[PDB]
Amino acid sequence: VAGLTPCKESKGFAKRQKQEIKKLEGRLKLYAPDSAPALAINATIEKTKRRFEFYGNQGLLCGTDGLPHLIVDGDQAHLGEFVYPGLVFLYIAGWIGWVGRAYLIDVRTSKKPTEKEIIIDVPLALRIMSKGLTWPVAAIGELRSGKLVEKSSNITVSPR
Amino acid sequence: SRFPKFSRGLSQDPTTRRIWFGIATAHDFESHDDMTEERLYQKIFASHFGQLAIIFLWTSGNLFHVAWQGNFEAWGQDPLHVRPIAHAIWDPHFGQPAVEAFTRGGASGPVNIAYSGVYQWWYTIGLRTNQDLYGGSIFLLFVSALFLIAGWLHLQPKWKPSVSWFKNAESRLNHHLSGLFGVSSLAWTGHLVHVAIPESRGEHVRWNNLLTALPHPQGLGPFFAGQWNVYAQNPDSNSHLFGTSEGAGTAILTFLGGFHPQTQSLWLTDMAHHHLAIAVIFIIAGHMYRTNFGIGHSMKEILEAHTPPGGRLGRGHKGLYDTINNSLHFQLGLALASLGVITSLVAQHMYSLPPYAFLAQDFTTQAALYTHHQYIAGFIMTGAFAHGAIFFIRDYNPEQNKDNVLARMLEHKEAIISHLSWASLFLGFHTLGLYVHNDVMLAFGTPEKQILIEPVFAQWIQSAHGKALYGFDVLLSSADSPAFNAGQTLWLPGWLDAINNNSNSLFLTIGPGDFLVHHAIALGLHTTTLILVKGALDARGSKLMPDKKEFGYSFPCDGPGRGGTCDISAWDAFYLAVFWMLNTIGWVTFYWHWKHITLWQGNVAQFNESSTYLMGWLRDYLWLNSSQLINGYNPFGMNSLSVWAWMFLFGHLVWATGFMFLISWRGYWQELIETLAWAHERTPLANLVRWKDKPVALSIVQARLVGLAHFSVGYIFTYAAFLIASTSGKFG
Amino acid sequence: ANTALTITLSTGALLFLGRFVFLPFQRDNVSRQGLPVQNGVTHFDAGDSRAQEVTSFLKTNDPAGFTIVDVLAWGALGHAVGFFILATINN
Amino acid sequence: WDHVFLGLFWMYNAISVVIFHFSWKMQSDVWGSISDQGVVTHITGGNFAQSSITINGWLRDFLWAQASQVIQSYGSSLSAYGLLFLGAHFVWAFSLMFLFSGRGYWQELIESIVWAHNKLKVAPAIQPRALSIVQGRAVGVAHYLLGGIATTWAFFLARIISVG
Amino acid sequence: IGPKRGSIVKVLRRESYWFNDTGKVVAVDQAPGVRYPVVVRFDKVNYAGVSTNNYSPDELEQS
Amino acid sequence: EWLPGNPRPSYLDGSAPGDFGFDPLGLGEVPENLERFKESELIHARWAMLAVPGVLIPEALGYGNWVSAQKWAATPGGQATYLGNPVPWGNLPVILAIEFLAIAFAESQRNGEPDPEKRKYPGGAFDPLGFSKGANLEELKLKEIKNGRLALVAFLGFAVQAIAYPGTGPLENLKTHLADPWHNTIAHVIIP
Ligand code: CLA
Ligand SMILES: CC1=C(/C=C/C(C)=C/C=C/C(C)=C/C=C/C=C(C)/C=C/C=C(C)/C=C/C2=C(C)CCCC2(C)C)C(C)(C)CCC1
Ligand SMILES: CC1=C(/C=C/C(C)=C/C=C/C(C)=C/C=C/C=C(C)/C=C/C=C(C)/C=C/C2=C(C)CCCC2(C)C)C(C)(C)CCC1
Ligand SMILES: CC1=C(C/C=C(\C)CCC[C@H](C)CCC[C@H](C)CCCC(C)C)C(=O)c2ccccc2C1=O
Ligand code: SF4
Repeated sequence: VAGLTPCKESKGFAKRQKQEIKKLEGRLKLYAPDSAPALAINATIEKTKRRFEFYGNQGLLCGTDGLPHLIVDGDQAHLGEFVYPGLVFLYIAGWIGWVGRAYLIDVRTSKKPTEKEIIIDVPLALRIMSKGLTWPVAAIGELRSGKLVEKSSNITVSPR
Repeated sequence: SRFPKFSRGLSQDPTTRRIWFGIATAHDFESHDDMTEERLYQKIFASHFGQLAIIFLWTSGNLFHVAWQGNFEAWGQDPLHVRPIAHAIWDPHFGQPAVEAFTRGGASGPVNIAYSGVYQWWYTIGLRTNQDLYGGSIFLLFVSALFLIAGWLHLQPKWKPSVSWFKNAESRLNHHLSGLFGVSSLAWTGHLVHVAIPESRGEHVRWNNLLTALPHPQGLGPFFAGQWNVYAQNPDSNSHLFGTSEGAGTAILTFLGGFHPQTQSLWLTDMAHHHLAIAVIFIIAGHMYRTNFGIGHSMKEILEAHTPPGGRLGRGHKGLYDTINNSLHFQLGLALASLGVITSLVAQHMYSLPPYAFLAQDFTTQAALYTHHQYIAGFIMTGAFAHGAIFFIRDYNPEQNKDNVLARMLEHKEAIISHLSWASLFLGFHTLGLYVHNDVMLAFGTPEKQILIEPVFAQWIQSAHGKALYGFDVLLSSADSPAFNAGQTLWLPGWLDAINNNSNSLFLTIGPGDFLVHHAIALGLHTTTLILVKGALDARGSKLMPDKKEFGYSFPCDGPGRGGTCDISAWDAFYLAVFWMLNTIGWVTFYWHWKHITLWQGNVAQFNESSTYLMGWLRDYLWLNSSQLINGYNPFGMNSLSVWAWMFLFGHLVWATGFMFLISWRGYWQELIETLAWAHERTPLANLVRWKDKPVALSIVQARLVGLAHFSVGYIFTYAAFLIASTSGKFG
Repeated sequence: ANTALTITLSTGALLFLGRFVFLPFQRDNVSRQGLPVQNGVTHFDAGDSRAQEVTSFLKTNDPAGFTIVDVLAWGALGHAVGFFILATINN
Repeated sequence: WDHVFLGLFWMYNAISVVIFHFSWKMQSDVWGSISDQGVVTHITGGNFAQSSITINGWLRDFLWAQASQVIQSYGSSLSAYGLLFLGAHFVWAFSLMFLFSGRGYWQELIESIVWAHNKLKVAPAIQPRALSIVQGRAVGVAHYLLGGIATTWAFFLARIISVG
Repeated sequence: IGPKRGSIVKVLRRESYWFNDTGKVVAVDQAPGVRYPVVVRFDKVNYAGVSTNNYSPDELEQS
Repeated sequence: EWLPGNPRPSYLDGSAPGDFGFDPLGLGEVPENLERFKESELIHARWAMLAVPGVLIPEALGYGNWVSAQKWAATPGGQATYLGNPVPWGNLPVILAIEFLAIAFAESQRNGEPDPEKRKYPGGAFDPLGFSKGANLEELKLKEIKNGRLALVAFLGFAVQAIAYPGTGPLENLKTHLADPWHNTIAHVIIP
C-alpha cells in the first residue's frame, strides 16, 4: 500500500532500532552497572525494544526513511491508525461537547446564569458528565426531535 | 484648489496628510468630487491604456537590456554553462572587488545575472540574435506608443465612448473570447508553427523569408482537404538537439505529450497544437452572446432563467446582470479572482511541465518564477476579495439584489464565517499539533514515534496519472483501464516517460512532510479566506457596528466605545489577510524551494526525513541553505552573492521597520511631532524656516498601510534574496 | 478522404436542422431572451450607437425567417462538425 | 500605559543587544581554553573585532554560527532548548497576532462564532467578547517579551552549555 | 399604547444588539409624539454594557 | 401506495396513472417541475421498453450482447453487422448524422405540443390500432408505467452488469446466475 514496506520486514526500521540502542549503550559506558542513572538508561533500552516490537506487530507501514507511516484512507488493514482511535476520540470529544452544551441549558434557566459559569455548579456538572456517556443517542435524538438546533427567527443575526 | 485636485475635502487639509492621501486616493476615481459616470469609465479606459503602455515599455527595456548588455547569443550557443545576463551594472559605489566579482557570463564588466527566465522564453519562441531582440524592443516601443496615442485619443471629446458602450458586456465578451483569446492564440500558433518550430529545427525563418519558408512539406493542402494527421506525421525524435536540424521532424502539430528529452521541456509542436485548440475553442466560444445580429445570448435572461424552482437559491441569479454591469468593483473582483486562480495555475504548471527550453535545468530561475507567480497571485486574490468588500459597501444595492444568491450570501454570512473559522481552527490545531509532536519525538531521540501520514489521496491521484511508484494500479498505471487504452497510443507514451522519471518535477514523490505542509497550505488558504470572506460579508455592517457601509470602505475605527472598535473595517480585514497571504505563500514557497533544493542535488531523503518537523525546516532549510547567503560578504572578502546578502539584511530592516508602524500607534507619534514642532518653532536660525504642511503623525489607515507595505517589501526581499542566493550559489 | 462530399453533406445536415428542425427552437429563444438589456433598457436604447441591431443585413426573404446570419451560424456548425468528421476519418 | 507598552519593546531591543554584545564579546575575547606554553584559544577566535561591526556578521558569526547548537541539539539532552527555541518563535509570532490586529475585527469574528453557538444552543450567558485594546496590547507585548526572551534563553543555554 | 408592561417581546430592529432576542418590557410611554416609547430590559448587556433600550411598537412583536 | 399506511403527499393524490406516492426526497414538490417529470418518466420508459427487446433478442439469437455489438464504431473497421449481415451504409459518420437528423426531427416535433396531456399520450397517428379509443383507458396507462418502470429498472440492471462484469451481457449474466445461483449474485459486486 502506497509503496511502503511493512515495518516488520523493513531494513530501515531495523536500522533505527540498532542505532537507538547503540546510542543508549554508549551512554551506559560511563556509568557503574549497578548505579541509579544506569537503571534509567536500562529502562530506556527496554522501553525502546518494547516500542519497536509493538510497531512491527501492528502491521505498520514503513517508508524508505525507516519510519512508520499512517494510512488514513480507511483501509481494512489500517483501522487502528486513524479510524479506530478517531472513533475513540470523537466519542470523547463529543462527550466534552455534550456535557458543556447540556450544562449551558441547565444554567440558562437559573436565577443568575452568569455566576454559574465562573463558579461551575459541580453537583449540576457531575450529574450530566455521567450523562455524556450516551451522547450519539442523545445528539441525534435531539437532532431528530428538533431540540438540537435553534430556528433562525430566535437567533441574533447581524444586519446586512 | 490645491493638490489633490480630485478631492476638495483633502485640499483644505493644512497638514502633511493632504500630501499623503492624495497619493493614495489618486486612482480611487469613484470617490472623487464632482465626479460622474462618463468621466469614471473614460479615465479608467485611459488608465488601462497607460497600464498597457507601461507593460510594453517594461518588456521593451527587458528586451533592450538583453540585446544590449546581455549575452543572448552566447547563451544560445551553450544554454547549460552560461549564466543569462540581465543588464550591466554602473554603480559608482563599487570598489575593485565588486567590479571583479560581479563580472559573470563572460562579460566586459559587472553585470546582473537574469533570473527571470526571459532567455529560455525568447530562445524557445524563436529569438536567436541580439538584433531580433532589438527589433522586438523597437516594435514594442511602437506598440506602447500606439497605446499612448489611443489612450490620449479616447479622452478627446470626438472619440469619447459612452457608458452604454462600456457596459456592453455581450459585445465585450464576444470580442474578447473571439479576438483577445482566439485570434491571439491562433496568431501565436502561426508564430509557433512558422518561426519557433523551424528555429528549433535549425531553419532561420524571419520576416524576409516568411512567405517562402514553408512550415510543412505539404503546407495548407492537407489542412483544407481534411487530412490533418499529415501535420502529425513525422514528429521530432528523441535524438533531436534543440536548435539544430539533425534528429528533427517535419510535423508542426503533434500530440506527443511529455517532455523534449534534451531540454526536459514541452514540445513546440505540442504547444502549437495546444494553441490551435485553445484558439478554435475560443473563437467558437466567442460566438455565444448577442450583439448586433439577432442570434446569441442575453446574459440578463440567462441569469434570470437560472433559478432553481425549489427555492433553495431564493431568486437564483435574478438581478445579478445589472449588479455586475453597474459595479466596476464586482467585475474587477471577478477578474482578480480568476487572475489569481490562473496566476497560480501558471506557477503550478511551469515547474512541473516546463514550457521553455533549458528552463528546467536552470534551478534558481525556476524558483524565482514560481515564487513570482505565487506572490503576485496571493496579492491578486486578496485584491479580488478586497474588491468584493468594496462592492458590498459602495456598489451593492439590497433592493436590486432581492433574495438572489448574492443577497443570500449576506443572509447566511455568519454560517460561512463560522465554518471557515472551524476549518481554519481544525487545520491549525492538527497541523501545529502534528508538527510539534514530530518535533518532540525528534527532540526525545525517537524519530519512529512521529505521526507520519502518507498522503494516499494525492498519491492515488498520482497513480491515477500514471505513477507506478506507489503501486495503486487503478487507471493509467494499470493496463486494464479504458482510459489507459484510449490514451496509450495517443499521448501516454510521452506522459508516462515524463511522469515515471524521478529527476524532473512532474508530479513528485510525496510523503508525510508533503501531507503536513499541504495542511499548512490548506490552513493558509482557509484562514486567508476566513479573514477575507469576513471582511467582504461584514462590509456593510455587523452586530458591533451596523452602519459600516456609511463610513466608507477604509475607515480607521469607530472609537473606544462599545468595548473597542479597532480594525473593524473591511480594509482592515484585507490588511490582516495580507499577513496571511504572506504566511501562506511563504509556506508554499518554502515547501517548493526545499522540495526542489533537495531534489536538484539528489538527496530527497533529507526532505523526506526533515520536513515532517519544524526543526528540520529551521535547520536543514532556513539555516543550511543560508550558508553561502550571509557569507556573500565577509571581513575577508565579498562574493558574487553579496548583493543578495545585503538584500537579505535589507529585508530584515524593512520588515522590522513595518513593526514600528504595526505595533506603535498614532498618538505617541502625534505628541512626539508636537514636541518636534515646538523645537523647530523655538530653535534660533531654524525658526526662520517654516512648513506649509503642518507636521502630523501618520493617520491610522495610513499607518496600517505603511506597516503592511514595509512588511511586504521586507518579506519579498528577504525571500527573493535567500531564494536567489541559496540556489544560485549552490547550483543544485 | 472525399472532402467535397463530407463538408457539403455535413453543412447541409446542420442547415437542414437550422431551417426545418431547430428554427422554432431558435426563433422562440431569440424572442424570450430578446436583445441584451442593461438596467432595464437596450444597449442601443441607453446610447450606444455601435450596439444597434442591423436590419438591412437581417432583411431575409425566407418565409420562415431564416436569415444570412443563421446561414453563417448553422453553416459554421456544419463545417465544425464537417471538419470534426474529416479529421476523425483521416487518422 | 501605551508608552510603557512601547518601552517594553525598547527594553527588549536594548537588553537583547546588551546580552548579545556580552555573549559575543566574551565568547570571542574572554571565554576559551589555555593549552601549554600560554596560548589562549577562544570559542569564536578574534571575530568580534571584525564581524561585530556589520549586521551581516551579527546575523552570520553570532546568530547563525552560534545557533549551530540549538537546532542540532535534537536527540540529545539539550533538545528541550531546541523545543523551547522553536516554541519561543511560536510565542513571538503569536504576539504579532495581538500586536498588529485590533479589537473590532475579533469582536465581529466572535459574533459569527456566537451565531454558530446560538444555532446549536450552546450560547454562554457570559457573553464572549474580544480582548480590550489595552488588553490586546498587553497580551501582545507579554507574548513578544516571553517569546523573544525565551528564544534568547534557549539559544544562549544551548550554545554556551554545548561549547562550555 | 405598547403591547403590555411586563411582557416578553422580540426585537425586529436590525441595528440593535438584541435583534431576534427575548426582552422584557418595563415601561411604555403613553405621551403622544414619542417615537420609541416601549422600554425593553434584556438579560444580556450589549458592548456598551447597558441593557435598557427604547423601541417603537412597530419594531417589536409578542413572543 | 408504495408503503401501506404511509401518508401520501398533497401533490400526489392518486388520480395520475401509477401515482403510488413514491417521492421521499420531494423532487416533484414544485408544480411546474412535476409536469415535466410526468412526460420525462414516460419517454424514458418508452425508450427503455424499446431497449429490453433490443438487448435480449439480439443476445438470444446469437449476435452478441449490446456492448460487443456497439464496439465496432470505435474500431476503424467494424462494417456494422446487422442480423449477421454488414449493411453498406453502416459507417460511424453516416449513422450518427442520420440519428442527429431523424431523431432530432422526431424530438422537436414531440416538444411542439402545447397541451400537457397530448405531450404524454398523443394518440391519432401514434395509435393506429384504436386501443386509446376503446372501453379501457385508465388501466392501460397504469399498464404503461408498470411495464415502463420494470424496463427502466431492467436497463439500470443492464448497464451496471456491464460495469461490474465487462465483456459479458445480460443474458450471459442470466446464464451465469442460472447455473449456481447461490454463489454468483450482487454480493460478488458488493464484496470483492
Ligand atoms: C476583437 C476585438 C477586440 C480585441 C482584440 C480587444 C482587446 C482588448 N480590449 Mg477590448 N473591446 C472590444 C474589442 C476588442 N477588445 C469590444 C467590441 C468592446 C466593446 C464593448 C471592448 C471594450 C473593452 C473595454 C471597455 C476594455 C477593453 C480592453 C481591452 C484590452 C484587454 C486588457 C489587455 O490588454 O489584457 C490583455 C489580455 C490578454 C492578451 C488575454 C490573456 C488571457 C490570460 C490572462 C493570459 C493567458 C495568456 C498566456 C498564458 C500568457 C503567456 C504570455 C507570457 C509568455 C508572457 C485588450 C487590448 C480594456 C483595456 O485595457 O483598455 C485599453 C478596457 O478597458 N476593451
Ligand atoms: C466576496 C465577493 C466577491 C469575490 C469572491 C471571491 C474572490 C471568490 C473566490 C472564489 C474562487 C477564487 C474560487 C475558485 C474556484 C475554482 C474552482 C471551484 C475550481 C474547480 C475545478 C474543477 C471542479 C475542475 C474539474 C476537474 C478537476 C478537479 C480534475 C480533473 C479535470 C477537471 C477539469 C475535470 C465578488 C468579487 C464576486 C463580489 C461579490 C462579493
Ligand atoms: C435550398 C434553397 C435555396 C438554396 C440555399 C443554399 C444553396 C444554401 C447554401 C448554404 C451554404 C453554402 C452555407 C455555407 C455556410 C458556410 C459557413 C458559414 C462556413 C463557415 C466555416 C467555419 C466558421 C469553419 C470554421 C473552422 C475553421 C475556419 C478552421 C478551424 C476549424 C473550423 C472547422 C471550426 C434557396 C435560397 C435558393 C431557396 C430555395 C431553397
Ligand atoms: C486573537 C485576538 C483576540 C481574541 C482573543 C480571545 C478571544 C482570547 C481567547 C482566550 C481563550 C483561548 C478563550 C477562553 C478559554 C476558557 C478558559 C475556556 C477553556 C477552553 C480551553 C482553553 C481549555 C482579541 O480579542 C484581540 C483584541 C485586540 C487585538 C488583538 C486581538 C487578537 O489577536
Ligand atoms: S484610535 Fe486607535 S486605539 Fe482608538 S479606537 Fe481607533 S484604532 Fe482603537
